[PDB]
Amino acid sequence: KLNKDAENVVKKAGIDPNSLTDDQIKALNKMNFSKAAKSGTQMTYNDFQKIADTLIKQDGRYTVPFFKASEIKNMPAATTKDAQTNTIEPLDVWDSWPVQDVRTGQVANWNGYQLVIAMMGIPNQNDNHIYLLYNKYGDNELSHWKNVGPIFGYNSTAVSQEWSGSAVLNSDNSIQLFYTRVDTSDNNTNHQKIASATLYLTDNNGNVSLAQVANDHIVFEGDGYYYQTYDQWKATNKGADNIAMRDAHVIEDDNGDRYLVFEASTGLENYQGEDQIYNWLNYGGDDAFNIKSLFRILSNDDIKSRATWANAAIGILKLNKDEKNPKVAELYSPLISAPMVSDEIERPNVVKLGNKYYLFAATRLNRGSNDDAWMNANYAVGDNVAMVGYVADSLTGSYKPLNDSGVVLTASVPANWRTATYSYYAVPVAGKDDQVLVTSYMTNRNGVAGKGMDSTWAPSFLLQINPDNTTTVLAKMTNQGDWIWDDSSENLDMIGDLDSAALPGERDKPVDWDLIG
Ligand SMILES: [Ca+2]
Ligand SMILES: [Ca+2]
Ligand SMILES: [Ca+2]
Repeated sequence: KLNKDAENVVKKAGIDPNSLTDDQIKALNKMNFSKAAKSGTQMTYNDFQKIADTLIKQDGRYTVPFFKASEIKNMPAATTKDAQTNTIEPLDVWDSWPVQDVRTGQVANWNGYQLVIAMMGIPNQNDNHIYLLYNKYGDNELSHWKNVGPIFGYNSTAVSQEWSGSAVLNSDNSIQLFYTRVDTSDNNTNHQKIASATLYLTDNNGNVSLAQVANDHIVFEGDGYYYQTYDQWKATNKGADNIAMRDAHVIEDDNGDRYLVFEASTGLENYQGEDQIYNWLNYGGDDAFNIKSLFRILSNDDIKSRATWANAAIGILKLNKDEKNPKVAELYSPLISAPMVSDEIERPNVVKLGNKYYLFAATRLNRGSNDDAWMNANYAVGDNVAMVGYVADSLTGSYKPLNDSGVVLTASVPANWRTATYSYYAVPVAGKDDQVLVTSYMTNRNGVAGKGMDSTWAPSFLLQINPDNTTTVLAKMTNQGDWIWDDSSENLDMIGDLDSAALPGERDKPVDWDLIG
């Protein structure tokens, strides 16, 4: 027998109570219909489903543009002396970020150079380290980039790794780097910590060198209430829980505060668990959608499991005033969270446009709980990646999803093609308040697209940011690896179509199942 709340929602859904099984009835009687939202905004089960639906539709407003596949090359600077082996090798290059102006997010001009920090490593090896690259500011040629080498030096190992973050210019023209320090000494686990160091560079006759790395230290690795700690994860992980404490994005607000916006999972404030399946807030559709979703969740062990472990978070904390030796001043509740919905939302990024703050992130939809949604994405397109987006009136204020569901970009080609992309990272555009340039890496790692095909820098493309909290992808593309949009940067030749996006035979190529899930 249904309680009265369960009975209310069943009738509003326009389904007959007698058609419900005993297992279904007892599920509805567990439902918690009155949990007050924690601070911030959730990607709900309905939001996730709409994002995937939009991806399946391949609507030109949100689809990542087709890139002309003939044009795609390995990045010369990704052939470099490897941080671990100490030998010159052609490396995968993936997650990358430019040094930016801490206030505006514009790509910084350091003594006439643009500077990018990048994850690189040998395909099919555990080789995760970051490298500093440079080129003349405004230069548009992939091949003019040069690799200064690994920030943390040669003779490195997989026991201590560097994953992604951000970088800005300090007031004295040194660089403050935020990155992910990963310690794998505890049984090879990816123990992630947000770290920071100051980089001192020098410039001699067209060459930029890394003179010194100072003040390298851990900033934050979770508190337990707002964000999940390594100990918490380890306490309950049997192989189904993600661990995330990474991808820290530094930005300074109008009030002179530096913040980190970062990737994590929620803590005890609103923790993962089987109870989240029974928190009505997490669903976010009408009654009929919500009930159908509950029943689907319960009918599949995988989905139930995923829902039980899902609690991705985009966090924020305020740093203290020391530019070069940052520590946490205040922790806040996540800006965005996805309890029940996804256990992985990465590369959070904030861009200020006018008086608004746009929060973007990359995600692979196959890390969400709704297996039907992401498998349908894979079936329709051959990939499940997206960029999501929100907007707020202040850096810490309430973020509202863009384009209804939060969808911003959707995958347009199969994951194992040369022109597949991930790790979308938007950079503002000089003298434009309604556009950002979307950068990404191209070709998925570890040789999945074929012989000699390394992860490289994608051509970048403009995304228009509209005043009504929507976005529109524009048919404006650059060369590979362009971080700076201007009137010199357009290269319309790079834009492909559904056909030219593919090398010969890729349309009929066998799917890489491990890759797409
Ligand atoms: Ca060294
Ligand atoms: Ca989790
Ligand atoms: Ca450019």
